[PDB]
Amino acid sequence: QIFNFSSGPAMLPAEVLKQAQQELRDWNGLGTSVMEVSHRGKEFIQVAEEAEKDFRDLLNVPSNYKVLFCHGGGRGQFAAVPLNILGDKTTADYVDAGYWAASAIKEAKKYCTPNVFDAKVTVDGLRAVKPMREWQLSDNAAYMHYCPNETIDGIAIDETPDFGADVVVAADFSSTILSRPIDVSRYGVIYAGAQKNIGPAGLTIVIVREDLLGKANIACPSILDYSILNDNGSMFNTPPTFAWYLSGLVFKWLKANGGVAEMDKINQQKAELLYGVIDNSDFYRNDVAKRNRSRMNVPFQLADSALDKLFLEESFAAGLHALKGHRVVGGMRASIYNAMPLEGVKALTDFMVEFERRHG
Amino acid sequence: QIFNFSSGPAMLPAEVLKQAQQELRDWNGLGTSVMEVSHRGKEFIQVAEEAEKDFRDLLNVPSNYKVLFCHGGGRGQFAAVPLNILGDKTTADYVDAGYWAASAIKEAKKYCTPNVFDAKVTVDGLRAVKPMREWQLSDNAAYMHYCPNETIDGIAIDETPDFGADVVVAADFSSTILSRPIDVSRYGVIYAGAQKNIGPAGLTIVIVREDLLGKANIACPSILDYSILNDNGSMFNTPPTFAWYLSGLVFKWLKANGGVAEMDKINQQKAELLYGVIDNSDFYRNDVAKRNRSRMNVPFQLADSALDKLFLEESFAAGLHALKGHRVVGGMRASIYNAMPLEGVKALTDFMVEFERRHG
Ligand SMILES: Cc1ncc(COP(=O)(O)O)c(CN[C@@](C)(CCC(=O)O)C(=O)O)c1O
Repeated sequence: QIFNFSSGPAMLPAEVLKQAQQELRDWNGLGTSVMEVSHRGKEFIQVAEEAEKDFRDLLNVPSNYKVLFCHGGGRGQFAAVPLNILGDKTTADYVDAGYWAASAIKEAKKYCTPNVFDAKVTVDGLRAVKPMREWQLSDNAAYMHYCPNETIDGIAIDETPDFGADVVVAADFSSTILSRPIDVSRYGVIYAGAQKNIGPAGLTIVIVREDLLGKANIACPSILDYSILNDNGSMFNTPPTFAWYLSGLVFKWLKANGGVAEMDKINQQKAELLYGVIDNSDFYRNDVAKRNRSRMNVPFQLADSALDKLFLEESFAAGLHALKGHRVVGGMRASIYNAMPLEGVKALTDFMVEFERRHG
Repeated sequence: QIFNFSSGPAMLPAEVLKQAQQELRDWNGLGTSVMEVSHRGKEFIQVAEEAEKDFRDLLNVPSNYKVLFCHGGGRGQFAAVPLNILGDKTTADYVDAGYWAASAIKEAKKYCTPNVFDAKVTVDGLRAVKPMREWQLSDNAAYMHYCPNETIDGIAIDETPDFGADVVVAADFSSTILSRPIDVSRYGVIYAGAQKNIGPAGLTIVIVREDLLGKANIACPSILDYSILNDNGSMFNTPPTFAWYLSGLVFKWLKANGGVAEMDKINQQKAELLYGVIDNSDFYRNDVAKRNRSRMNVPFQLADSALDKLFLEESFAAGLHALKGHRVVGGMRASIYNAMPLEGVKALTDFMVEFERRHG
């Protein structure tokens, strides 16, 4: 078997893919593909609603939150948030503690003067993040934005926000959503591209608190306008029908396997197994504090970088794909999302030990 | 067999879909799906480049035009064009002659004060469009916008633009591109959502003349910024990888079948067959002038609208799906894109005659 450690687009559940394949040309006895069906037809509309319903059950999303499905991916959202919830304030709080947290800030500059807070710190030579109670927010700010899971850095902030009514929290859960249960009520906006932990590329999920709607800037393209999307049930224009369909299958696969509570347990074992191998070895090394170690994305450097190529050739031949670290960082990176079975994180750890043994 | 006359998402070539199905879980002997592979990997990048190359060969797109692949669909473009090529001007020419031509104007209002030209005219009781030589353009206008093929109205403007080298033409080819050969050099911008005549929903193709780049409004979200997309090879952020892949298969299917010249030849005999049945019958009727009849979308009303329901039940049982007209116009509508074979069109005309001979 092959185990894909790509970070996005990512590996999808084998069952989900085995089904999509089978009914690719004859979905629902219709004799056509879901891709060929009109988005307005009752057949698809049922898929779309069921999709949202399952999603709400999974995260316990309360009635006062709208769940939208749009184009653009995560970066489209770096623009959408400012365009939608900035209202008429001229600033917003942005917490930088990683590559993605920073990218969001760069886009935000187009629409306002963002107050940046550098939450990055180094403790015991290990990369960590300042606790929320130490974050500097401003008074005038329309909202505060931050990223709970840096895909490149392997940094995670699991702390639950506790700023109080006055503050609106916007977060980028692209690479962590559905990995652990979260209290949605603490947030104002939660967005996430599907290509990492949900489904395929092309679709993006957004969770907005209803009272935040109706403030959109006139300049906001209608396809990004939260109010427009909500009023049309995420069907203002033709949506990524196939992507929405697969997401639906994934959501079902999740409920079928115990929901996010069970996923959280499994994700915990997978992370511990891997991080256990890295810490106990001299050959491999991760430089992130225990308190901030992501369970989704795990970057690691080799003691001898001259072996990087050989590690990649041998890991690939062993059926372990996409282990190369991000471009701007080098090293290695194993992304172990919900779809990645513990059995797979084991195959990787088995290989890593065997490599260290005969090359280390 | 089943013949899907949906107007978007539309029917895809049977070969293209068979293939996509076969290698759904093991694409390129990789043992993974194209959906699970990263867009930064060499495997996909080769698909993406090959995709663009085939597309350029098909339409003979000269070196001074960039070909972009983005999110948002056609309605994302109603915003993108104004945001990108409006430059430092405050007004643009917009030619209304249909639902889509009008929708574009509606979005444009967000970014400027558009000069609208009503090209709609009724000749002999038949709906027609004023010839381009009679179109009123303004002096200060940053560009002129129009839609050569109204999907809902069944109106088509095949006339080749010939205004001043000073005039910049932007067009919405969503439902007609690749149906007949066109002289790209006449246009400044050509955009089109893939769900109609190319591939699946989620992807959008744009053809921009290079000298038009670098004018983008600061407010334009980066994912829509033509310059940003060009600089990153349409890979600024994760793109709709599966959609891009299918489009590639379609482009190959086209070259394999004779290119746009052969398609034009077949599309002509599909249109003539159908319009021949409608004109020669008293039961069915299309009210569009021969000079403006779309060969892609063919709307038709029944003489007795009380039979609409029965026409739909019987046509569906006969394996002819999605024949219902649009909500706004009512009636019926057969969309016969490139993927729709002549055998499929004949099957429809055979049915229409039979139905008449039994209820008319
Ligand atoms: C000619 C044309 N331009 C733009 C669009 C909008 O496409 P997206 O919704 O942004 O992908 C379309 C769409 N035509 C549809 C599919 C509209 C259906 C609907 O009610 O939304 C059609 O069936 O005509 C164009 O045709």
